[PDB]
Amino acid sequence: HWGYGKHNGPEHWHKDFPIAKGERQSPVDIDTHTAKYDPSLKPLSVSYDQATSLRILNNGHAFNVEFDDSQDKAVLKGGPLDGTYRLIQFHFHWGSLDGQGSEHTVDKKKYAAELHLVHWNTKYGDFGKAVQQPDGLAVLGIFLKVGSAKPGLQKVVDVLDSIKTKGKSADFTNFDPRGLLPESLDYWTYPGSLTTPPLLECVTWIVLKEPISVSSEQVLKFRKLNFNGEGEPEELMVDNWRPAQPLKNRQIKASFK
Ligand SMILES: NS(=O)(=O)c1ccc(O)c(NC(=O)NCc2ccncc2)c1
Ligand SMILES: [Zn+2]
Repeated sequence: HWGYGKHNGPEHWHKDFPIAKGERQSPVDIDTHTAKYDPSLKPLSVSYDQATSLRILNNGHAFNVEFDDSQDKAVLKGGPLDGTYRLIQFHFHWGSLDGQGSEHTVDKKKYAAELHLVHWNTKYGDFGKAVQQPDGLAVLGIFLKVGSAKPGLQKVVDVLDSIKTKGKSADFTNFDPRGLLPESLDYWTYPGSLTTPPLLECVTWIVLKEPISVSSEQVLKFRKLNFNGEGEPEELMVDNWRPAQPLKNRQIKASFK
């Protein structure tokens, strides 16, 4: 099975998931000079006040903080989106070094990590149906650079010792995802895909211009996770990012000029 190693990493995924070579694959490089400012883009509406986190899970590729998505508690609307998308989970991708780790790049620049807040279009009833649809998901992507700590991330960092290995989960209630958001909600947007298998072309990507800063110690704790299950040989969970894919005939739009 697929992963991020030398024999099963991103360049291998197309053998099991042929859509890996598709027409709207993610991530991509965001060339900020070819991005098109679109005055008709609405501001993003992020309504996380009622969010209910439930638990945190090491799935062998990243860790997911999962939310109750059985009601409109934490929703994303506006921006390029029609209708309401519900937060189901967030996770991150990160590097072995501070100089790499993000999936999207900005003018070929790589950030230390990238946060994905995953939301599904409520008109499809649940996440499983939504991923089968071209407008099924909206993923809000936020870059992390290494600098000052992000206090709102610390509760995530502190529980990672409880989920070191693949398949481990821990109760993780009352986490407020608003503490992971940068000041500005200026964004780029383009149609794309999940960045891990099954690589389905179901995502409206919304990538924030402004990164959040996290401390070196915070991202180091990410790197102490393991891809392997307990009692298997230890392989650090680092470099769990897919590289940029061809833009093909897509234009990236910007909400700001
Ligand atoms: N990166 S993303 O484009 O925001 C994204 C958003 C929502 C997703 O459902 C996926 N993809 C998966 O969930 N794949 C199954 C899986 C992945 C990792 N480990 C175990 C199982 C990727
Ligand atoms: Zn992701």
